[PDB]
Amino acid sequence: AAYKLVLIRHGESAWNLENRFSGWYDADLSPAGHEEAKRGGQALRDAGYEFDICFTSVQKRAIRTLWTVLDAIDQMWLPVVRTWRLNERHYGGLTGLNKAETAAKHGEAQVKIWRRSYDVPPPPMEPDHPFYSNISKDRRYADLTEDQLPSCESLKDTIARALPFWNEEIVPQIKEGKRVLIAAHGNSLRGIVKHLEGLSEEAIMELNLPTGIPIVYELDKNLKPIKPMQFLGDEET
Amino acid sequence: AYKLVLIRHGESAWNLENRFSGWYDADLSPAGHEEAKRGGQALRDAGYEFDICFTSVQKRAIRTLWTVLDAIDQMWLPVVRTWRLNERHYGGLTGLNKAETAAKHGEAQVKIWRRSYDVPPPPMEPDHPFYSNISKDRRYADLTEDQLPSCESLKDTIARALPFWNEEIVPQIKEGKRVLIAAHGNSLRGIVKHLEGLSEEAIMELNLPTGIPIVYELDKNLKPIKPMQFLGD
Ligand SMILES: O=C(O)c1cc(-c2ccc(Cl)cc2)cc(NS(=O)(=O)c2ccc(-c3ccccc3)cc2)c1C(=O)O
Ligand SMILES: O=C(O)c1cc(-c2ccc(Cl)cc2)cc(NS(=O)(=O)c2ccc(-c3ccccc3)cc2)c1C(=O)O
Ligand SMILES: [Cl-]
Repeated sequence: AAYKLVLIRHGESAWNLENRFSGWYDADLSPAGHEEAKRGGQALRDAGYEFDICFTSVQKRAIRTLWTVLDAIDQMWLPVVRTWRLNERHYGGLTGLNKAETAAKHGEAQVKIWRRSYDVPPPPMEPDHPFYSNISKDRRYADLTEDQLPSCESLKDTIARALPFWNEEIVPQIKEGKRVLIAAHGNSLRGIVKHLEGLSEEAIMELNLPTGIPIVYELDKNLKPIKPMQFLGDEET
Repeated sequence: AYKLVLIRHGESAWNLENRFSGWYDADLSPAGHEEAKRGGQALRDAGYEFDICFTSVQKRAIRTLWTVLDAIDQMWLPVVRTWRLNERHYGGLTGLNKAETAAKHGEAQVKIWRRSYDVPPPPMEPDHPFYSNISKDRRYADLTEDQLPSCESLKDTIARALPFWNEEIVPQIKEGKRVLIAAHGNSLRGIVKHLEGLSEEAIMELNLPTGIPIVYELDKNLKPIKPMQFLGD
């Protein structure tokens, strides 16, 4: 096909091990998540993949995944572009809570609604939230407008602020012939995949992208996939 | 009072820093990596914050930057890579140790190259083991036939570093952006020479330390207001 696009979802983070909602909280990779990134990079290296430009979020679990991949494929020299628009979904007031704390505070019914809903956000992260200054006052978001800095996000909100970056910054690079690598997060990558495949809300909500595994798209000149997404890695994985 | 920080990478693999590593893309040794860790160490102890980072396209400088960004929890900063901050290109000498260099070219000529601002070493030719490795490397494929060196005098190195400083770095400093530069001995020499208005003799005697943050305080004209300071103990 005319173009080739590679996606990679970061692996396990330190807060995944505590089953805590991270969202915009800047949790690092766990040792196992770092090893996942190494295996994905090895897979790209074995398959001879070459890139011209890389995009990632401003969160270290995705950035470190990208670094590890670039090291594995000996392409540390590539230009890298970081954007808040590829950040993980913002989980609002759930940020920092674990599974038990979330169920205890909100109840089965409410949490079920948040799980399955496309456009119902979780509660807002208010100024007295333990992570409010950690996230909302981080200087990396200093340049965001008031309406851009979320206090919480539904999946629809996340996709809505990721796709502008796709359309305005990534698509031109692809049509320029650049081989793009995107290292990001489950829900921002969901945004890109929904756009690429024209998926419904129900379908995207059921899509669970594997972690640490290069996801390969073969795209025609209008960026329409010519075949299903392919996963890279030894036969078992 | 603008604040500018430079860091020179440390030791590279296989003793290549004592072997004219030049444009060969040598990685850091474990010890050079530890040096970068100590430098980032010191920058975080001092509470330094940056807004934009510049580095070469050589992995020993890039990995030094990565290690620093990791130590100071600023992995999210924008990073700009450019061949114009690469190490001096040592031409045919690249990869030779001092004894092999003297054996092949003679003590007299080597002393001349050592001392001269504007005399390059011999070019890297196809029989050199790094020739295709460097000159056909994809990362330089957009360079024009005049931009891609086969060899460089120190004059050449500084001449192709300063256009990047002037066109890309200076505007950032003038907007108040706090700049970090992770690069190499001779490309950093170019910057230090332009900053301090040093002579050719003086710049050839300047040996910047490795792995140690180098702090400049600049006025509204980007002239230093005091000598460079090192960060640590
Ligand atoms: O022992 C049972 O009777 C039982 C109980 C529950 C249950 C009990 C109390 C609460 Cl507060 C929430 C759920 C869940 C069960 N399994 S579940 O339906 O698939 C299911 C699993 C998980 C969640 C959930 C909700 C919010 C945060 C995280 C997880 C929701 C539903 C079973 C069961 O049948 O084993
Ligand atoms: O992987 C996932 O898709 C997942 C997502 C969420 C989540 C996501 C976003 C928000 Cl805003 C809030 C929550 C939470 C999760 N764990 S759970 O809270 O305990 C939990 C367990 C079971 C149910 C449920 C619902 C309806 C019918 C039967 C069972 C609901 C919740 C999980 C998960 O891993 O199962
Ligand atoms: Cl980077």
